[PDB]
Amino acid sequence: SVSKANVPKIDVSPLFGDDQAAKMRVAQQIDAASRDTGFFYAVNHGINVQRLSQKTKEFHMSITPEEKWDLAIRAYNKEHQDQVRAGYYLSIPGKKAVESFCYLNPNFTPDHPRIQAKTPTHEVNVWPDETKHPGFQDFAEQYYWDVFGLSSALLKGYALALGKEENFFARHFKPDDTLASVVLIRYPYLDPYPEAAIKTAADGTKLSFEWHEDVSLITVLYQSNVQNLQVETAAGYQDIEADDTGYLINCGSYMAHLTNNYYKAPIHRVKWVNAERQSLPFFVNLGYDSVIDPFDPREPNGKSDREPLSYGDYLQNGLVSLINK
Ligand SMILES: CC(C)[C@@H](NC(=O)[C@H](CCS)NC(=O)CCC[C@H](N)C(=O)O)C(=O)O
Ligand SMILES: [Fe+3]
Repeated sequence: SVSKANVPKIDVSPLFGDDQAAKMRVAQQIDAASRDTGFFYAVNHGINVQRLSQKTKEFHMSITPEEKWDLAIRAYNKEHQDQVRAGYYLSIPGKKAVESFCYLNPNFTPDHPRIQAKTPTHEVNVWPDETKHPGFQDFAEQYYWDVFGLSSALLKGYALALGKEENFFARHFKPDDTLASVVLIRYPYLDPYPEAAIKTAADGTKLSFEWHEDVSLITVLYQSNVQNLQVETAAGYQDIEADDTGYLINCGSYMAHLTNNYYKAPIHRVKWVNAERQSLPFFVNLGYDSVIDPFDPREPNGKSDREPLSYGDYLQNGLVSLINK
């Protein structure tokens, strides 16, 4: 059977402060994890994840079929042609077990210049009725900002890890324009669990989601304490232990591009588990026009033979391709 992946726990609390040497020692740990399996748990992160999980559970267990149609993305509801990313992603009982709710930057309001321009990947969030879900929109928008703050701190650590000044990524990660998304994913318990909703890997492993690299700079994930993720390493697929106190962090393919695969986007997949659980990723995206020149921390002159790629181009192309795969 399957070995346990090396997923260290890194105390990231110095990244919120002003002790520079202590931040360097965190950066080394991020470097090491990023060069090894590509995953680590951020601990001492400051976020109230238990309240996050409670508020999200109160949403998932009270939303009704009627509300799901009314919030649905265009893949499920042809009336909602402006909803490509943000909204409800329905289950299909008997066929597709997972369901989810995605929201974007709360600053993408009707008056935002990118919303006025109808720029791809920018949308105005949709929310359920306040009287049916009291406090949920306020909680969810505040969560966005709480995990944005953690993510900014982690990006300082990645920058220092790569030999850069600490604002190297974070200067492109701004409240007014970030393309970052939160997804509130419900994986259900079902008896019987329909086989059509279970995928099978080439090695026989039963899956809910097939192998992929993330479409992100980094991914900052809170999950229930139910083991399910696997990472491909040179030793094969290895189990990522659960830890519902920490945030599980990994690089996405934009980081791999920027660093010339020095920090790889690890390939991972989601095992099928018949359990009622949550998976709450924050996909750390930059702004639409953000471009960082690619570099290589293994080469003496730092030069890379990769071409600069705007984050908007990356993200549009990536979200489609992941849907296709
Ligand atoms: C680990 C993976 C299997 C898990 N989260 C992801 O990495 C996957 C990748 C393809 S679904 N999720 C997604 O990328 C979908 C949400 C993106 C969101 N709609 C956005 O546009 O910002 C998932 O969707 O199950
Ligand atoms: Fe993923």
